[PDB]
Amino acid sequence: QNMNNAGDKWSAFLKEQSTLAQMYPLQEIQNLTVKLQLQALQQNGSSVLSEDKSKRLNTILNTMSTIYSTGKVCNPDNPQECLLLEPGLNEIMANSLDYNERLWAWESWRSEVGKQLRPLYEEYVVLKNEMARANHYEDYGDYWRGDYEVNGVDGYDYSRGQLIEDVEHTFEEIKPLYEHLHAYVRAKLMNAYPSYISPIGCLPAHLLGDMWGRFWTNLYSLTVPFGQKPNIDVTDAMVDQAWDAQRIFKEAEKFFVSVGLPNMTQGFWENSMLTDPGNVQKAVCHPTAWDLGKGDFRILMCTKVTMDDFLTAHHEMGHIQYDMAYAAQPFLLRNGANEGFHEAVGEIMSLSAATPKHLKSIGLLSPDFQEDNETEINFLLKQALTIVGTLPFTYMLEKWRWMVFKGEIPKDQWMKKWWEMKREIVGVVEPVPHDETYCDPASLFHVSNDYSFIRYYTRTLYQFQFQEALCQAAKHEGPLHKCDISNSTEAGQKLFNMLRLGKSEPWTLALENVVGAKNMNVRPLLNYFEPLFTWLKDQNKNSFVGWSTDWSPYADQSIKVRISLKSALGDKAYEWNDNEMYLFRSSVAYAMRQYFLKVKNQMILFGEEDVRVANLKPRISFNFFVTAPKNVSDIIPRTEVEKAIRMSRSRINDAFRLNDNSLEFLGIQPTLGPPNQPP
Amino acid sequence: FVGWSTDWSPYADQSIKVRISLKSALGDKAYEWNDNEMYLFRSSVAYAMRQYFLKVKNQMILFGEEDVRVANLKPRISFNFFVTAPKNVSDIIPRTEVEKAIRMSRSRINDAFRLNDNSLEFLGIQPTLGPPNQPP
Amino acid sequence: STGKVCNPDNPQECLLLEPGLNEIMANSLDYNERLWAWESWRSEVGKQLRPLYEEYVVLKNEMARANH
Amino acid sequence: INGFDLPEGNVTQENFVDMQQRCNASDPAAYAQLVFQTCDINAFLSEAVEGTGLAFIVFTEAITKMPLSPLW
Ligand SMILES: *[C@@H]1O[C@H](CO)[C@@H](O[C@@H]2O[C@H](CO)[C@@H](O)[C@H](O)[C@H]2NC(C)=O)[C@H](O)[C@H]1NC(C)=O
Ligand SMILES: *[C@@H]1O[C@H](CO)[C@@H](O[C@@H]2O[C@H](CO)[C@@H](O)[C@H](O)[C@H]2NC(C)=O)[C@H](O)[C@H]1NC(C)=O
Ligand SMILES: *[C@@H]1O[C@H](CO)[C@@H](O[C@@H]2O[C@H](CO)[C@@H](O)[C@H](O)[C@H]2NC(C)=O)[C@H](O)[C@H]1NC(C)=O
Ligand SMILES: *[C@@H]1O[C@H](CO)[C@@H](O[C@@H]2O[C@H](CO)[C@@H](O)[C@H](O)[C@H]2NC(C)=O)[C@H](O)[C@H]1NC(C)=O
Ligand SMILES: *[C@@H]1O[C@H](CO)[C@@H](O[C@@H]2O[C@H](CO)[C@@H](O)[C@H](O)[C@H]2NC(C)=O)[C@H](O)[C@H]1NC(C)=O
Ligand SMILES: *[C@@H]1O[C@H](CO)[C@@H](O[C@@H]2O[C@H](CO)[C@@H](O)[C@H](O)[C@H]2NC(C)=O)[C@H](O)[C@H]1NC(C)=O
Ligand SMILES: *[C@@H]1O[C@H](CO)[C@@H](O)[C@H](O)[C@H]1NC(C)=O
Ligand SMILES: *[C@@H]1O[C@H](CO)[C@@H](O)[C@H](O)[C@H]1NC(C)=O
Ligand SMILES: *[C@@H]1O[C@H](CO)[C@@H](O)[C@H](O)[C@H]1NC(C)=O
Ligand SMILES: [Zn+2]
Repeated sequence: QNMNNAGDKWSAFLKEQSTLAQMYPLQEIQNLTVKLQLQALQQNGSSVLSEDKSKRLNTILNTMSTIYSTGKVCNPDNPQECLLLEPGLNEIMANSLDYNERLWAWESWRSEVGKQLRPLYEEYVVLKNEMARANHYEDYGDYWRGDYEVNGVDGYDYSRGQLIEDVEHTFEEIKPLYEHLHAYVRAKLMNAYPSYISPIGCLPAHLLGDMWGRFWTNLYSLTVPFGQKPNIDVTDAMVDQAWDAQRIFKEAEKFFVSVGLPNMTQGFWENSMLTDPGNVQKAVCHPTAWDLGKGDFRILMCTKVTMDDFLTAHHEMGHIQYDMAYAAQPFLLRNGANEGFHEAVGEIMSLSAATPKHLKSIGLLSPDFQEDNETEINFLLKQALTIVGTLPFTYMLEKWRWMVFKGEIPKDQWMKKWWEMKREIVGVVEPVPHDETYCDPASLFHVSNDYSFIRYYTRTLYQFQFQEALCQAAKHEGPLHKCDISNSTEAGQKLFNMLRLGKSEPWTLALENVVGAKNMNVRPLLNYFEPLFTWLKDQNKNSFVGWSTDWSPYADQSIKVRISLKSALGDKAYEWNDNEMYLFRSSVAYAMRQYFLKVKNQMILFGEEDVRVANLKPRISFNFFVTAPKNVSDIIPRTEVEKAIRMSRSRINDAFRLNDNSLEFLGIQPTLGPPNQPP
Repeated sequence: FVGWSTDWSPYADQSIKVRISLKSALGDKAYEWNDNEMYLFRSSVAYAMRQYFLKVKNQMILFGEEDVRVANLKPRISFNFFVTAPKNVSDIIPRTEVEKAIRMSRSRINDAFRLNDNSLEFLGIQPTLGPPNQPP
Repeated sequence: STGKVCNPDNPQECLLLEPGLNEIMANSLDYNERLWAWESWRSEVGKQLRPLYEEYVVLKNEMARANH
Repeated sequence: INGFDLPEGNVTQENFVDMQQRCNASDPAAYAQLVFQTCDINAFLSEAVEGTGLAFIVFTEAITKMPLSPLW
């Protein structure tokens, strides 16, 4: 309650100055700096809507956010134990090697949250497009691309539609590298899951290391190149020299003063809270960097003596040194130059500190250490599962959301176009077919909590453009992944000339101060991974590189049905809506009940939700397969469904008035009927 | 009135009685009525309620077989049923709207069981039309 | 003792027998809310306790017939 | 209509030559394995009508497509 009233006095003050800012016109201004401050304050954003539509939008955003954080999943063998997303469902997807338990956690969660977020997400697209078109954008996707826009600074301009071509032009140069990584992981996953993965097909969506396949970083224990070499870990050398909580930051401050950057501000050491306190003190323990204002910079984290938090100390100090540099600009220009620069400057501090060249000079590695070429492959493949493995996921998701907002995908094809783009761009196939009652994008955090996702694509490309430009200034000689910018001064002067700009200059002007180009480039990212790309092309000499978008993990127990309505009845035949598909799924579930009772002597309660229909066409054709009533992993074999349909084919024909030539089960033929009578 | 009647129910004024005569329609060749046939009957009624609300009331309502509540199953093959909104257990569809839904799809329910409107009787619903002629 | 009942308008709020489901049945005057709490609870717990209770009758009759 | 999954009320004798060109412009690989029979009249009006092959093969095939076929 002390921060909600003090938080609302800041928000009520800003809308009062925002409605004062439209007193000044915007095109009668000449100075570029005072124009940039005026446009960032004049921005209407919401409030352009009707006041009853504005409260409907905030009700949807609160409902979608609390469904994602309060979802219970029930274990079909004990309905008294519900697992909720972050504790328990994320641990199954990150640690299990059981095919049937990973397939259960994927499906369940998906389906449930899916359905909910569906109607809500559908109402969310209409209200967000109204708010964007009242602010003179064409849709809400064009509103998100307004961060990268640059207007009239003599040669540094950038259009909001130009971002779409630069993402797709840079992506088709990563596809050679991603195809060889996709082929190597597929060959290593066939040893972990035999009889489940095709050697020329896509990867199943529930075997990728987490709930959505965003990062492949949990596949390292199955895909490690040389498992008899320990990946270098300096955590024991920290607890053997009695390093306190303070040594990890004091060695971090000596890294930044080594390159020619200022010290910490000396208010940094009292006000900050570098560990959780000596009290058992309830205090959100999450690494972060605060910029309260008035030259007061604090870091909040709960650091343990590990090389993990030795590295994120270098990451979180990088946010501080970026913040201390642009503190001389006016107040409305104290951000990063775009949304992607702020995280990218933090991660080139972490790459330079994790090298074994830096660790043996900072006192943490035996001066008699030998780096072999087998351990550099182990290190580079662990990087590519996080860096390269997330780039087709990020590109596909923002491409789907951009086409939904402008209307290239109507709402009857949201889940049809989503899974076609998974097979084609990412190379990932779903294990169970999903119709237009699911909403699988909205089961991710950034989609249901209203966040932009293209900042994770551009940050990955800026990160290696910065690192390659700084290592030419530090006079590096070897590969790019061995580089360290310690003890230099000329590299820091190359870095400091960008850090102090803020938002006062266009971001394309900020890139030439470091890299020497006006656009994002993918060639520094590929130079980092050329020792891996050379080794990967030799491991895929007998493999197949690429994938087929036709294979599915369910499409060998499926039966194709073809229906010819106008041949059987003609001018008098009903039309095939989705109420006829409901009656077809109940007739097949009835035929499976009669087969298991009269032949196998069991009673099994098949329903219409256990018949899974895929690939519905206009000629009236689809595939279907039958599943055990609540075990989603148990598919009834194709030979037992053919025997069940043969037993009750005369009953299914009568429910639709068809005659075995207008209702074809492809692969099942009519057999009997000997003729005669004359004795 | 002191005492009570064991015949009244809070649902038995929106129920429809169904009578099925299998051996009259087919005779020596008729299937036997197990509880898999009761599952197919509850899906055919849920299909007929879906088609009535779509083509007359312009709404899409997802009726299932669990929204058709069957009581008083006898050997002659007779029971009562009433229809309920899909998850609102307190919302009973009125008897006049289920009679209009069954009249719309009676020819489709008969074909699923091979009955002919004298072997599948909905008590209170009668066949009406059919004027004869042709000689001009 | 561990049964959750879901309100068909918000599946994110489950009520468990002694706090919440006993208060509806003892205080409400709404016909449609008392009819919901009765049915739901019933049906669910019902089904579970069914197979178990059926297996319970056979084992308890064996123990009683061995004690004459 | 079975190799490309079209509805039945769109492909008929008036536009068969129109839409078969639309199928090789859409899927040039899936159109290659399909077969198309070449048949036109004056090839069915000129056949083996050899001796004892008209009253027994030509007439008795056409009688079975009239109603009351044992009478004819
Ligand atoms: C308007 O633009 C001018 C230059 O285009 C800015 O002028 C500079 O102002 C700072 C302090 O305000 C001086 O130290 C510089 O010497 C000035 N530069 C020149 C070339 O004279 C001016 O600051 C801009 N207006 C605002 C409000 O920032
Ligand atoms: C903020 O919203 C206002 C509307 O409340 C937008 O404004 C108007 O500007 C037009 C000229 O283009 C005037 O004719 C109207 O009088 C203004 N609004 C009214 C009726 O008061 C304004 O364009 C929006 N600003 C932004 C950020 O685009
Ligand atoms: C690491 O370096 C060693 C030393 O060159 C490599 O061993 C050579 O491998 C090639 C190809 O198999 C052979 O033709 C050479 O004869 C090997 N050298 C010796 C001295 O035996 C090794 O392949 C490298 N490993 C990686 C992963 O690059
Ligand atoms: C990079 O910077 C470090 C830190 O100043 C230098 O480390 C010193 O190295 C000398 C000899 O190698 C030692 O006598 C000092 O004790 C080290 N200083 C500290 C603080 O540990 C290192 O030499 C520098 N690298 C180069 C090439 O000059
Ligand atoms: C769901 O079905 C799967 C089979 O598709 C079951 O997995 C079997 O589990 C038993 C023991 O748990 C193993 O001996 C089998 O080898 C498994 N089969 C396969 C194909 O892996 C699973 O147990 C079923 N779940 C439930 C709750 O019945
Ligand atoms: C379930 O159906 C009942 C009706 O059988 C609904 O009760 C109605 O509720 C509205 C407002 O809540 C009242 O104006 C009506 O008078 C009620 N009808 C009766 C007969 O009492 C109930 O709202 C429905 N529940 C849901 C979740 O839709
Ligand atoms: C930074 O602080 C150290 C001592 O903490 C001091 O020796 C050094 O001179 C400082 N850096 C500068 C540029 O003054
Ligand atoms: C069949 O479909 C095509 C494409 O929708 C259409 O152009 C054509 O007219 C249709 N044929 C009919 C309606 O006979
Ligand atoms: C498709 O086949 C026809 C002949 O049937 C041919 O004329 C045409 O050029 C083919 N089209 C393509 C794209 O190969
Ligand atoms: Zn960060």
